[PDB]
Amino acid sequence: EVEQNSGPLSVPEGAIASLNCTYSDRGSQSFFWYRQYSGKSPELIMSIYSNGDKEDGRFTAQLNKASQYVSLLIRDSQPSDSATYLCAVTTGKLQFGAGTQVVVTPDIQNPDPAVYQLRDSKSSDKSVCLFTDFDSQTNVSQSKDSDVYITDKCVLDMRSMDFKSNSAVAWSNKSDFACANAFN
Amino acid sequence: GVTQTPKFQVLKTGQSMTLQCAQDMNHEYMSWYRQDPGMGLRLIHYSVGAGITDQGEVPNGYNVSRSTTEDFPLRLLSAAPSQTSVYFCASRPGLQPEQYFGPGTRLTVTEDLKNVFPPEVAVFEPSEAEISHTQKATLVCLATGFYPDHVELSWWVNGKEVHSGVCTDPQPLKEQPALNDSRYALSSRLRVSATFWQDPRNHFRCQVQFYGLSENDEWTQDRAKPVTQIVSAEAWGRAD
Repeated sequence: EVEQNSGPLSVPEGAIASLNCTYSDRGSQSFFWYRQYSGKSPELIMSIYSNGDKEDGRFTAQLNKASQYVSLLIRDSQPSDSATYLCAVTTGKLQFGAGTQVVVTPDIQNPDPAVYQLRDSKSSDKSVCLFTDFDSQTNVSQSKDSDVYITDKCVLDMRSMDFKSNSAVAWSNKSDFACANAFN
Repeated sequence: GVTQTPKFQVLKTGQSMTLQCAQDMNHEYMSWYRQDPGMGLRLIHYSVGAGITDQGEVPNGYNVSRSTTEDFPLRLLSAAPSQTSVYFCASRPGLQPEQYFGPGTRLTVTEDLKNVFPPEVAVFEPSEAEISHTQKATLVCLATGFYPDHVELSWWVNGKEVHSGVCTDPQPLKEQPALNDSRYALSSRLRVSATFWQDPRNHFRCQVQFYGLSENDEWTQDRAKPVTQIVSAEAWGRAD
């Protein structure tokens, strides 16, 4: 049995993401951490075999055969570390934990929260509402309505300006629909 | 490295299917896993080398074959809804077990192919208010009405794919969250400077690749047959 701590875990940018994993079989020999970005394949990032600490870049893996857990710490977390992390144990047949999603939220330096209405480049009749530039403590709640859709917040990184921003998008079919309704 | 075909596939319950896995790394060990929301990776079958295959945790409904060292196809005998999942092929030298994974195959099994719909795609041009407040310009791409959830959305600026300044929803919203074969919507944002958006020679295209029916599925409905296709929308920059 491979058991990981339940997610998603939110971690402020710069802090430590801390993941763990218990295995039932005390005669397990080998221990692994995989990183899986959303829609992508698992990628091996740490292997650990003996009791103690192992470091690679900002990753520190730890094995405590005594307590029967492995953990993984990601130091100085960055938004680009947002992913699912999976623990795999060997008996070299692998057994995989269910994975823990980590969400590293950006430190927004100059928030300027605002809602803007955007129009279709084709019909000009249709629009969407964009809530953007709010800080990462900010809560975006689901719609009070089955005809109004609101996305989760999404972090975008303009490397051309060293600038990250949060946003969420809303839209609806009901005309007389105002961005004013959308985010509440 | 490890390659898998197809990337996506919709099936009618009962239909059978072969997922291909290839690895030109002369690796001797090969495995198939499925991955289900909330379950992680579960082993299906594996092979220590040519001529040899052994079962894993969830072997039921699937066969495999290892004739050569390069290929490890997985065959779905008879599609059931419970087999909706993402399948990953994985390999290792065999003879220190780093596993290398293929990019995965996402499979959706449906009762009726009439449920299949392509996305409609539209790009929404940036707010003048945003421009004047922030000196930056956000375009939004919305892909709506599609089923199954088998799309890849990309942004292309002057003909080249861009990744900086983009963010796409990691999952679709269900348009009818209560309905079992609900259609889906997906948004993406691309944010550029106001000055770049203001140049009328700059071109902005949102491309959605949808995986759907092939030439050979029956289609009698009033609408166009929902085949695998690219649906896209664009905007040109405008001084405004």
